[PDB]
Amino acid sequence: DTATLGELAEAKGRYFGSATDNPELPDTQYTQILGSEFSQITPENTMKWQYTEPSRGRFDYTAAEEIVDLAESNGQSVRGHTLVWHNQLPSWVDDVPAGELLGVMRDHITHEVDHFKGRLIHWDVVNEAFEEDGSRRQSVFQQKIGDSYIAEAFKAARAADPDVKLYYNDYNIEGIGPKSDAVYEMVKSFKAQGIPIDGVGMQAHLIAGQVPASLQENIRRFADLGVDVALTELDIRMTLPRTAAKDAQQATDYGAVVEACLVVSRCVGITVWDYTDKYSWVPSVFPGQGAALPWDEDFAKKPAYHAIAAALN
Ligand SMILES: [Zn+2]
Ligand SMILES: [Zn+2]
Ligand SMILES: [Zn+2]
Ligand SMILES: [Zn+2]
Ligand SMILES: [Zn+2]
Ligand SMILES: [Zn+2]
Ligand SMILES: [Zn+2]
Repeated sequence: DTATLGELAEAKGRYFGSATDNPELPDTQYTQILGSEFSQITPENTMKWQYTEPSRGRFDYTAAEEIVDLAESNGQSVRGHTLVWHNQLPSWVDDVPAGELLGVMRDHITHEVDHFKGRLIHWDVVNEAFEEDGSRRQSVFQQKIGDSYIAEAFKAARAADPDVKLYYNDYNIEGIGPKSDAVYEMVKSFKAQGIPIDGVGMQAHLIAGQVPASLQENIRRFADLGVDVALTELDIRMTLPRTAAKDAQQATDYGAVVEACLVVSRCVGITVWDYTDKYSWVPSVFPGQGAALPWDEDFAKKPAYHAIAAALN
């Protein structure tokens, strides 16, 4: 036949998906590949707080519902993203009296998780809670609720949907270091205390030629703690413009990343943060960098695609 990345991954008990956003759905060529090549989908924005609860106590899931429906139409699983995060938070949240924030956070989590109960395989419950040195990011939740907010978020999520996998998500935690160590200690602490948590999501926003050599050992140590691991927002940015050499290095990196996951039985899957450079978020956030995805702006498969398919075997 000629298997797709999704089919190759599923053949080995894993999923290979892509994130997507509502503004992209009109792109026929884009949605065609999206629906056939991948086995999993992650809504890029519309499940975030700024969209789901734009005003206190008033919820809105219509936009996110469209992505979920699309995924279901193609027989693709869906990862919820994300419940608690310091970015893309409506302004009213900062005005909530400190003593009421915990209740508000739980409520937000309860409504959204309950609404999508039974339709998602995972939920990125808390996103980017740590600084590069391992200390806690001083978000409104950390400052007004305290260290326990993460644990409380996971408890609230579990209470609203007992079957969905609860994930802690963050970037720059692919290699063994200060940041991943902090996440490691938190997960270890959670397991010992009985705090529900089913997996760690490594966003994996990597830089070409700079993939952490300890990636595999890092994925395994988390797996050994009793949690699944998933590469949730994979992309490997390079300094523009691209060249044959840069594309080749990128391909080697994608291959290495994929095989590292296939080596650890509890690494359940990989999701690229969208699949074509045409819509990559990279250029707008990392000046001078881009071309971080397997498909270029004209939907041509890059050498990176070859490496991924080869790794998936
Ligand atoms: Zn086919
Ligand atoms: Zn996108
Ligand atoms: Zn609406
Ligand atoms: Zn629907
Ligand atoms: Zn260490
Ligand atoms: Zn091209
Ligand atoms: Zn090829």
